[PDB]
Parts: sequence; C-alpha cells; structure tokens
Amino acid sequence: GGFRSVVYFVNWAIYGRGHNPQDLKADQFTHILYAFANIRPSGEVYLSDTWADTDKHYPGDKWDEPGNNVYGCIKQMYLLKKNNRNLKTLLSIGGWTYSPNFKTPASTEEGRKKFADTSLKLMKDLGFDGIDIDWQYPEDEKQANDFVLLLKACREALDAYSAKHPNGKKFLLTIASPAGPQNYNKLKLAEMDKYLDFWNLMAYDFSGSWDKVSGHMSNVFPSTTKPESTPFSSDKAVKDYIKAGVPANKIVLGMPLYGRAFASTDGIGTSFNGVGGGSWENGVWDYKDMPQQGAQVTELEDIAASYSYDKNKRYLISYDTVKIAGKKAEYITKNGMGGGMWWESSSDKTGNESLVGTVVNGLGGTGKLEQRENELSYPESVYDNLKNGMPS
Repeated sequence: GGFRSVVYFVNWAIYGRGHNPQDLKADQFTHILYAFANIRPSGEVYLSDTWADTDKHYPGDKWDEPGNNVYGCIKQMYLLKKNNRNLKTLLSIGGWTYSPNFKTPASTEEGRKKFADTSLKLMKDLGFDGIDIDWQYPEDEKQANDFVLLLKACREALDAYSAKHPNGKKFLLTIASPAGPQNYNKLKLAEMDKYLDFWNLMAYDFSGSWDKVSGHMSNVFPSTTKPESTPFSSDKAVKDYIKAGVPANKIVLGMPLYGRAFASTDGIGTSFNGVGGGSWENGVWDYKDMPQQGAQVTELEDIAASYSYDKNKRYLISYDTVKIAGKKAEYITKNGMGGGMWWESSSDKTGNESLVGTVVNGLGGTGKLEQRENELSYPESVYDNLKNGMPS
C-alpha cells in the first residue's frame, strides 16, 4: 500500500518544550500517536493530564460555549484531522513510565474487557482513529499470552463499534514493538499480527547510560570491523519479524529525533563514564540542538549510523543526521517496509534539515504516502463541540 509516516506527540511537550499540536507540519504525517494514557489496576484506561489533554484553552477556544465541551490538545488534534483528511490520530496507552501497570489488568478476562471498553470509550469521545498500546515490555510468556488476549479484546471492541456505524470508518489498533531479541523472542508475533493494523518497531535506544561501552543507538546493520560498537541492529529485528510471519509492509521503522550522549570516552565502542548534560534531561539531546559547537560529525553510511564527538571534552553523541535518515529511507523502500515512525515531534529541525522531511522525500514524497481517509464523525461523543465537528 503507500508508505506510512507516524509521529509521537507527547502531551508533556506543551510545557518546558513549548511545542503545541499547532506546530506540527500536518501534511508530512499519516498518523499521530498521542502519548500517553495511563492504566488503572481495574484495567480502566484514563488520560494522564487533563490540563494538557482537555482543559487548557488555546486562542480560538471560547469560554462561554453551550454544552459540555473539550479543549486542550485533543481539540487541536481534531482540528488537524478536519484540515487534513489523510491525517489519522491514535490514543497511545502505556509507554516506559506507565508499563508496570499492564500486568495486573492484563492477567484477567475482567481486566482485559475493562481495558477494551474504557479505551474504546476514550477513542469515540475524543475523536481518535484508533489506539496504540505500548507495553514495554511483556516480561515472560504468560504476560506475552495475556498481551495477545488484550489485543483480541481491543480489536473486538473496535469492530463492534464500527458495526454500530456501518457507513463510518474502520478503526486502527497498533502497538510499539521491541527491537531487542530478548524482548521480541518471547512474544507471539504471528498471533498478535492478526489483530494489528501495523507494528511501530522501536528501532532505537540500542545503547545508553545503562551500558558500560559507548554504542550506536539506532543503527540499521551490525558492524563487522567494530562489533562492540553495535550491540544491536534494526536489520536483525526486521529479519526476525519477517521470519516469524510478520509482513514487511506492516512494519514501521521507528527512528530517534534525539541523541544519547557518552562522556569521558575515547570514541564509539569504548568505555565511558557518565553522560554529561542534555537538552531537557542529562544524557539526552534533541536533534534540533545538534551539532554542538566544537563537536565533529562522523557518518558511517554503510551501517547507517552517525555520531558527533568532541575530542577536547571526549564527549560522544549518537544521533542521526540527514544523510543517515536518507539511508534509513533507502532501507524502508528496498525492503518494502510499512514506513517510518519517529519519537518525537518536538525535537526535529524544520526546513531542509528535518529528518522527517528527509525520510518522506526519500520515500518518494507525500504522494507515496498511504491514502486512507480519517474519521470526522463521532456521534456518540459526550462532547458537544466535537460531535458537531468543532464548528465553534
């Protein structure tokens, strides 16, 4: 089908980062994942920040509107949908901080239905085209099995809702998936695939502060000359997924819009101590703050990896440049993969230095993106302004 362009919009971005949904170049994406909803012990899914999500008024949002109305970033996401009919939005549930919360609701049938019903409720009230589940990660086979059951329960609730509105759209079920063999090898990949529209493979965080040696954090291919610099590779993951029965065109390659740093290092693949500063938190740098003054950039086109290194501070930052992004685009194209996904929208550069723009153009452009109309009708929404299509 065409290629997908998937981005994570993080709801805490509206604070210190100053990134609002209005700043998204909507025409370069097919799918926005709104992160992150949290999970109650009952299985009930709920919004993590009602201020950012529903309450904050933006310019254009009236104070005096009749009826029960939604504002926040949810309204802004619907506005984007109205204006770009090829743009779909999904409610992303879980993520790193919240993943502890999956195990208990997921272990029972009651828990699983509460999850499914409450997530569907959120979807149809807030105007989303589907839900994305990011359990990072199922610790073992039991959990992996429960996760398959969780997916089934959600897929049934979705379909049941579509059945209630035969002429309306179908809805999406998506997940973020592991690139590390020790995590994906315990999942029942072929089983899960039956329920999903597509797989956003988290092909990044291959290295970080948790290691003892500086490594490439999102490279495609392993290094034969320096194996220590590539603990992982996305190619290993993609190939294993396909062997397990997952179709290449349903796998979306996750790409970092940030870099991880290593301090007091002689270079890639050597020991390091500490991670230095960061754009917002230590050890992590936004792509848009790169390159750092005094750092030299090295591009390993063959393994598709890049990093900066400042000889004087002995500081290493593993992150992708435009060159390397075009190389990952190459890879998506060559292997007929489902598209590109990025974490996350606040940190890309604009214009010709944008990693997202580089990949979309390397995919043949916006015309080669999957064309699938989003859903604007939400007749069962509790929110007046949304079910009326945000007339205002």
